[PDB]
Amino acid sequence: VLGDEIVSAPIKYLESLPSKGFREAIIDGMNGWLNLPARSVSIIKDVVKHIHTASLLPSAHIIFGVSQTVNSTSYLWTLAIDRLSELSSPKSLRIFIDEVRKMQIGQSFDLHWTAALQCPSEEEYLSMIDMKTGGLFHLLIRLMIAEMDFSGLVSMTGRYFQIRDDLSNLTSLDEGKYSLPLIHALKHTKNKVQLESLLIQRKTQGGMTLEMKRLAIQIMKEAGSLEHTRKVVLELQDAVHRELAKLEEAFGQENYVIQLALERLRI
Amino acid sequence: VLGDEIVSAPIKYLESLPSKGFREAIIDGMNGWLNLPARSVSIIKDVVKHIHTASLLPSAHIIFGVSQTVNSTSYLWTLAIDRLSELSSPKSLRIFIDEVRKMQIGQSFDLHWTAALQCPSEEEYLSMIDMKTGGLFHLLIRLMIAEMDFSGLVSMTGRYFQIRDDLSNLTSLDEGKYSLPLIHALKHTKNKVQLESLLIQRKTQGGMTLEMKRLAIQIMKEAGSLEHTRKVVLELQDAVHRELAKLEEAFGQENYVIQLALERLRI
Amino acid sequence: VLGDEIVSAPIKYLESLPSKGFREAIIDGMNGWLNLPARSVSIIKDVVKHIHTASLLPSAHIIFGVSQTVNSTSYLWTLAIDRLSELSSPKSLRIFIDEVRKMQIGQSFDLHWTAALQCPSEEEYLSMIDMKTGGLFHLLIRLMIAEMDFSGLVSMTGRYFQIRDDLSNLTSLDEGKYSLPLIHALKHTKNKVQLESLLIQRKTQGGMTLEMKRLAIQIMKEAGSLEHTRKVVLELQDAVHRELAKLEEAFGQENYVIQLALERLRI
Amino acid sequence: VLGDEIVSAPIKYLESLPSKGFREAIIDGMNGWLNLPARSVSIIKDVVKHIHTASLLPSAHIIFGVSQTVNSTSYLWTLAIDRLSELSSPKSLRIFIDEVRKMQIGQSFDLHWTAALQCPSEEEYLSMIDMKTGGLFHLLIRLMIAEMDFSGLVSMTGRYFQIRDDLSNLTSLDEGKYSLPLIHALKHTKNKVQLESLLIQRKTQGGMTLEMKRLAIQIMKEAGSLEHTRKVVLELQDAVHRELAKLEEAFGQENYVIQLALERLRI
Amino acid sequence: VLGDEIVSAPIKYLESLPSKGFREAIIDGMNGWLNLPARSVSIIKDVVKHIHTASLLPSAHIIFGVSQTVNSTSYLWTLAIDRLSELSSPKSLRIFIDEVRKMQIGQSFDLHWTAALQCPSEEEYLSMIDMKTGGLFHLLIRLMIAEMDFSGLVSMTGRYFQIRDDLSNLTSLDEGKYSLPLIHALKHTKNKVQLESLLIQRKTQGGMTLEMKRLAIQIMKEAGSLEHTRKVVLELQDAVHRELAKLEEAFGQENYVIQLALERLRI
Amino acid sequence: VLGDEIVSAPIKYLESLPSKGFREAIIDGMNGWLNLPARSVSIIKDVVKHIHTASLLPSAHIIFGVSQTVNSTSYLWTLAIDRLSELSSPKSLRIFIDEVRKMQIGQSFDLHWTAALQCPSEEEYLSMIDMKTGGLFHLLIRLMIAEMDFSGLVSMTGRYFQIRDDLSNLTSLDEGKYSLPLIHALKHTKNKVQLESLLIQRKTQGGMTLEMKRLAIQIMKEAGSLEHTRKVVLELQDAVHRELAKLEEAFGQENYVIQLALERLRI
Repeated sequence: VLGDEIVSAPIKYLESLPSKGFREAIIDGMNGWLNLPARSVSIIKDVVKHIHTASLLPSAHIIFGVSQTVNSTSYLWTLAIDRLSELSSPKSLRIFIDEVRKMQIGQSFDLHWTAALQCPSEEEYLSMIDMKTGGLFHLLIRLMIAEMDFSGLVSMTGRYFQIRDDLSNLTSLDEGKYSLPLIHALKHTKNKVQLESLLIQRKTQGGMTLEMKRLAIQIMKEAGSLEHTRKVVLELQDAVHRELAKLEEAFGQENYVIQLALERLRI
Repeated sequence: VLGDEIVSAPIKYLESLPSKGFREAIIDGMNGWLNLPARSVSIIKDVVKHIHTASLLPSAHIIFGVSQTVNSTSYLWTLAIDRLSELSSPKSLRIFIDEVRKMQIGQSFDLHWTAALQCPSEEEYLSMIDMKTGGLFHLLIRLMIAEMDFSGLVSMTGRYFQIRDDLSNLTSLDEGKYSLPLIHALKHTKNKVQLESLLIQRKTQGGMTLEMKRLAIQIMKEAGSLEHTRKVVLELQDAVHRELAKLEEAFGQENYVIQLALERLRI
Repeated sequence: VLGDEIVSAPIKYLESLPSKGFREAIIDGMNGWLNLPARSVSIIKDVVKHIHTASLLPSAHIIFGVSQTVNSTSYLWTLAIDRLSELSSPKSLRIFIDEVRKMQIGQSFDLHWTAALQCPSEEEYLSMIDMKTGGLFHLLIRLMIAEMDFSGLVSMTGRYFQIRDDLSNLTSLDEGKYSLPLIHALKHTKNKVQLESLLIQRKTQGGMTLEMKRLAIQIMKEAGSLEHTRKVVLELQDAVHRELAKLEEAFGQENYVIQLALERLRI
Repeated sequence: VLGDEIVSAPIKYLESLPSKGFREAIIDGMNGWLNLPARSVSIIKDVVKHIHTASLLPSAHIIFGVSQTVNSTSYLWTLAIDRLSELSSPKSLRIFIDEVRKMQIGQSFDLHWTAALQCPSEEEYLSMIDMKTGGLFHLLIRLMIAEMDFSGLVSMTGRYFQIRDDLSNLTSLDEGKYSLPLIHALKHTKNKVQLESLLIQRKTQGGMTLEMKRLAIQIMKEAGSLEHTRKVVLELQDAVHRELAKLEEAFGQENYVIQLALERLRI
Repeated sequence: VLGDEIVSAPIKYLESLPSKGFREAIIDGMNGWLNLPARSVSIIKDVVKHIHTASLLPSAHIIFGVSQTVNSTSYLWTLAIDRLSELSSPKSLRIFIDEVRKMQIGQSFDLHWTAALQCPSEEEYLSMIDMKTGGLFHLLIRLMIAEMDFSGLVSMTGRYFQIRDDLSNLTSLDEGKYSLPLIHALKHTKNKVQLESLLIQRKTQGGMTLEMKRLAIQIMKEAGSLEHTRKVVLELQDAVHRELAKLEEAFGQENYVIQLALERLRI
Repeated sequence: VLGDEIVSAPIKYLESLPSKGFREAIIDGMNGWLNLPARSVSIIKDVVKHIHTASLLPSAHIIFGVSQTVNSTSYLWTLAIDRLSELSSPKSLRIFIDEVRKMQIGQSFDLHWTAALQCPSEEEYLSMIDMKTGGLFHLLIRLMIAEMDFSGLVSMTGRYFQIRDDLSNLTSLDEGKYSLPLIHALKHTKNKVQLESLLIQRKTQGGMTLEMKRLAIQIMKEAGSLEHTRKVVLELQDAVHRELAKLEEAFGQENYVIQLALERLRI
């Protein structure tokens, strides 16, 4: 008899590291608007956690290797679908599979843009982040509804989260991911050749050094990208706050925890 | 609008390479016993092909990289579950998830034994290969029945296939996988230290050279492992042929294509 | 007293390897049209050889290292300018420097396109090869005249030489240079993602394997690129042959050695 | 139309980094003795800067790669010769080419001594540094005169600058260059085998560690090399100061800026 | 004429680094019980130092390379046997060779356990450390006696020294050696798979990082290994102190320097 | 109880590979001149075999690693001294240790010359090979005599063996060892810089390629080194044959097996 002690080790490792439960907060804040049993909420939380963990997969692949990490990712997919199988709604499978399909397509495009050293436009990047990030958000929304319109709020929340994380990473690069400040700088700078060469050498050497990071940040600063993205974040935050109010006026109630979660992520 | 042309590229590469359709032959030979519509057979074939391809995932990761390969593996899981969702039977999901769980557990143990340089016993290795290989076989069987006892035939077929492949690889090592001849040699040889050191150096250097392969093969030959495994294969072949007859006498019919498929893999 | 025995060793190494004297043939065939002393022809030959050798710089950098190769390249530049200083014409320096500037700009663009993994258009590639290849050719022409119009013949000869070399290399890849068949295939193929991934992995691993080369060649063949480039070569050959006639009818003489050199490079 | 935006990027990168204008100070201090128009002084400054930059070529080859750096070095040579072509004197080309030849020969010997792990004598090292360093200095002198005897002052200044830089680097190794303290230590030490092994291992590993650097510095200190080189620096400083006076008494004027530049480099 | 200045350099390098003369203290404290001439004591000290240095052979192999280190190890063996040849006793050779044989067998087993990633039992590890460490100790004892029973004191002293060093290293891993806390943790922990994977990845990558070291130390702490080994050390210290008394009562004298040496290593 | 199964594995591996028993032939041919018991001859053969094997230590370090190989080398030294301890002569230890000391010094010089990239002279190389090779030969001779003058015959035989092996290796490089043809070429060639650069790049890259080997052999051939070494081999062979006769006339007997062994190594 062989048990699930080896395949579940990376899963039990990355599911114990602390994290800010923004998705957990949204789950705990939306069941107030439409009432659901505690078991359904727990099932939805488990499914969302499994999907996010599988998206993530020191790093777990450093401790456990690559092949074991891939096997554990497949096991995570199986666990998530098994947990989803217990829901009462009969259309949960279609929602799950199509949202996961969208997330996977967005992730593939995000990987390909970085690998091929081709910079996307702002519109293409926004569409990609919409897919990749809001797939989980409106999977959550659809699963909760099945067991008003939420597309605009989901899109604004995903964009706000992503570009706010971009500012938190830069203002406060070594992976080569094309963020919004990098996209803006690559089209509004005089040292375009220098920035392109920096990206090419980062790809070649496998990473960037501290001096290269300082030079790239300086080139970004002289282009004014770090202010344009801050203005974008301010606009997105205002859009999210105004989108939440339109939903609050239709249900005849105010969510005092979703607003608290948003205030915990203020600018 | 972003399409599935990047995520599906690795999938469309290994699904075009030719292969011996032994599983396809079994599918085409078992629906003769119990009749099924062509659409159900096509769906089952697609599901089995997707599961096998995901198990597999020049190598595709050489052409497309590692991250893209993992993302395409997740996409393959989603495609397989979506295709399975069209079946008429209501218990297909449970069969699918538990068989895939067994396959993943077996694969995890197979990876861990090679990584940790610990040789399993013959019985434990046989149990592992039963899980890992026959999971797909009796997933196929259960899916066809849902839309007599088959456990013995599945177990014997999986073992026969695996150790026959081991002989085809050896008699006619660079990955470090523990086969049956290696397990027998490691317990019935005088140059145990030399074989252990060869395995350790293969792990350290990332591969084995031609001279090391010749030395390992000669050590195996001097221990008589290559004849013990041939006797095991002969016994397994006889067991499979005698197990098929017991099923043929209960359905009141003879399968002239499963027998042909087995004859195509004679010794 | 320190001599030039170390700096000149890489120079004396590649100046002894045999080569097809197409440029030497052009020099020996055009001075028939306009007569020059033997000393001027020898000086022009030496200058052209030095420039070509500097453009080139087992490989010499394998035997002598990288830094010594760069120092020897600078020594080649100094030797070429010193040899040019002995010419009677007073405008040789301007011709030399502007033609060398054109060659260097073309080489820089050729390097950058390969490094950045960005495919040029056919017009851009043709302009780049015009600069890079015909810079030496019409440097030769201008120096010989100084001591009719030749721009069309020079451009046609440079393009014919370059794409003929491309066909000779392909029909009869590991460096990543964007040739004409590759440019045509990248815009007229169905397996665009596979070809792009092959190029990316070639850049990442530092080279391509035999199986990858076979796959890329087969992808190019399925797109019909290898026939389009052959048609282009035939058109360029006809253009060169018709361009030579217009020059032959203006000088009132026929060159029986330039035609022989072209016939030595027939298709 | 292809421009010089890629080839000139490494040039425009290192021409903006700050540096101590000792050569600029010498140019601005010697034109006081013999008067020249501002345009000639600017041309000489540009030529000297281009030659020094080409000699140099985070590091620019880290940001831009190796091939682009070599192409930009060739572009620097072309730019320097083009700028020199505007001078009124007719013998500027010969001075330029022979001084550049001397510099290149000295650099070749300096590279070969380090590569071959053969320690030069003190006289050979002094001759090499004379060539390599004073080539630029008396190129500057000859170009300025063309548009008294200066050989002794140039030699003394070059030696003083080089060994002063050696002391500034050591007293206040990872490249393997044979300095004066290393040459003295290798012939006046008891741990000769240890020092030779340290140099060999530095060559093999590609660099030296902090502990190896401390051990080498301690071995040098125990041999008294760091005091012998300081005495040499003091003697060279006195020689330079006494050589400047002999020139000041022949022109009937005192240079109050060359003396200031020397005082900025006091011991 | 070729001298021993290259072969003896690593020997003269590692014999000058300071060390705590515990073995020297034991030698100086045991000749008080049985009187010996100063020449014999010096010879025994030299032999013991040579044996220990050969066991050891920045690291000397970093400065001098690998082959030179092996040749110097052989030279150390020759020097030790030559020094031993001057002793008056006729059975010194047999004692020397059999004790060195025991030391080499213990070292071989210690290397093999780490290389093969197989954890020994506590009893087997204790036997291995007995051989490997106490071989030198009771070689020293036998050599001094030849020129009461000491086996128990030697065994207890060797074990106390080894596990005390283990605590000094851990409490106050990158080589993969199996200590006592690691052995206890690997059999009394819940995260067995994580610890095994950490060891496997340490072997694969050639070393461990700071985060991996912290994780391993925390896993050991949660298992209570660091307290079990401290209790073991306390028991061993008490055993050594009680074993010394039994020897002190038979010779009718008290050693005031061996006791001081033990007090210098209190807990 | 831990046995000698791990430490003796490389010893039992390299002592089973076939070899031409030239030293065995000399032992079997010289005991005819002076009669010795079979046990003494067997002991001497075992000691010589152990010393040669320790000198040697696919390669055994490839199969078993480096640390295990060093431990087995130390075990070989212990085994050789233990076997020598059974001889009846009382001065065997001094002969053994001083001859082994000479061999080790010669090996150290041979390693250092290759590591430091410094070419020895012909006389110094001959002295080094005399030490390193004839140490074993006249250790054998002295051991047999203890249980006429043989220095000249031993020296001539060692030189003949070594240069014959070098000539056979070259005429019929990747390790960097300075042979006699290489030493002669480095002082009698025109492409000295090219050969030195080839050696430096061989050291840097860790080995030489086939084209580099062909180039080096061609440079050697153009220098006439391959004929000078053949003349040296012929002279050494004549010297050995004339030295054997002088010994044959003093013992009043002819050795019909030493002459056979020499004839088996004719030119």
